[PDB]
Amino acid sequence: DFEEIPEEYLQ
Amino acid sequence: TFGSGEADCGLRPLFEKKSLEDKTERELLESYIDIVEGSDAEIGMSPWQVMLFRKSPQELLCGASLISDRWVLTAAHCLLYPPWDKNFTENDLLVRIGKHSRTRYERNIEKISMLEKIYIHPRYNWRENLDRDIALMKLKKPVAFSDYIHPVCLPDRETAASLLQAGYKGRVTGWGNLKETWTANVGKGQPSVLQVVNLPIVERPVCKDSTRIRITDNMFCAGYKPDEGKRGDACEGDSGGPFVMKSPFNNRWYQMGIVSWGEGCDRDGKYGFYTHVFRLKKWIQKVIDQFGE
Ligand SMILES: *[C@](=O)([C]([C][C][C][N]C([N])=[N])[N]C(=O)[C]1[C][C][C]N1C(=O)[C]([C]C1=[C][C]=[C][C]=[C]1)[N][C])C1=NC2=C([C]=C(C([O])=O)[C]=[C]2)S1
Ligand SMILES: *[C@@H]1O[C@H](CO)[C@@H](O)[C@H](O)[C@H]1NC(C)=O
Ligand code: NA
Ligand code: NA
Repeated sequence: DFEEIPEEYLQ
Repeated sequence: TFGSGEADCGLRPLFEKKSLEDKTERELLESYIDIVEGSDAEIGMSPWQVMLFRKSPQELLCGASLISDRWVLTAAHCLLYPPWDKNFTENDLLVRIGKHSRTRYERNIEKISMLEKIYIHPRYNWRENLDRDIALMKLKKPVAFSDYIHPVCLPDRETAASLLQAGYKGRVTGWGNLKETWTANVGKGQPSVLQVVNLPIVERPVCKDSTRIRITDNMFCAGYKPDEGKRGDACEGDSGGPFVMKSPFNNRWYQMGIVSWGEGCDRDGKYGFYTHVFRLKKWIQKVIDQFGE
């Protein structure tokens, strides 16, 4: 239910 | 003493800085001189509000607060709680600042920061009653402040002495459950946007009286008594979030508590328990003074 956040924050 | 942004702490760009009063702050100040059942937060109402976010899987972990451009305060149990096999490392989390919507990625509004290091009070008691439920998270790099991002002040002795009184109201904010949730239901679960609720501090004797759990001076409870009619309480998901009070002395917002624990949510006779920030402030000072502001 959470909009995915930019992948740059997951790296 | 807490990091860059302390001097201008507790003053909101969208409110104090514009001489604008939010919708319910007078209720707090009135109590000094005189989230379940809460409401949607106003934009920029709690610019220090921080959402602890799990990197993978992507999920809301807890609430938190910004105390400087590089330091975030939260509950120790939000990062470390062995009973539920919880023990995060700075690498598993992210902090989302300047958020209003719970689920939306608010581009150009929110700021997602990575953690450099997390610190949990060395004497935090997760075994019994979450005593000393306080933790700090230093961001990898300072965040720029904005209308939606601004640090809250940490209480000094005088402010704490003056405001930490039975009946004096504080404000709790979070994206936690809108009500006690135990099973699948089509009712209200989590909010669409940040929720806010103002609650009165309760006399220590009543707090201890309301629970079988051992209460310590490192915590205080807040909420309305059954005979007071009004309702409201923090709930699962609000943990780590701030319990703030607006100072009548300098009109700055001070964080006196951190959403810690409770039994159920908004139950008559029960009260939400919060970490006593002032009493544990010296730990914050020691940590920040040691690991740079
Ligand atoms: C927090 O959101 C909640 C906040 C609840 C506040 N409630 C009210 N009425 N104001 N905190 C908790 O759920 C804490 C964490 C440990 C257990 N707990 C409780 O409140 C217990 C009571 C208690 C107190 C002290 C010691 C043991 C038990 N309720 C019966 C949250 N923090 C976490 C949540 C979930 C998870 C997880 O991983 O699922 C971890 C932390 S919700
Ligand atoms: C959490 O796990 C880390 C390993 O990265 C560790 O060294 C530690 O002692 C932890 N906290 C607990 C479960 O007491
Ligand atoms: Na007790
Ligand atoms: Na109650």
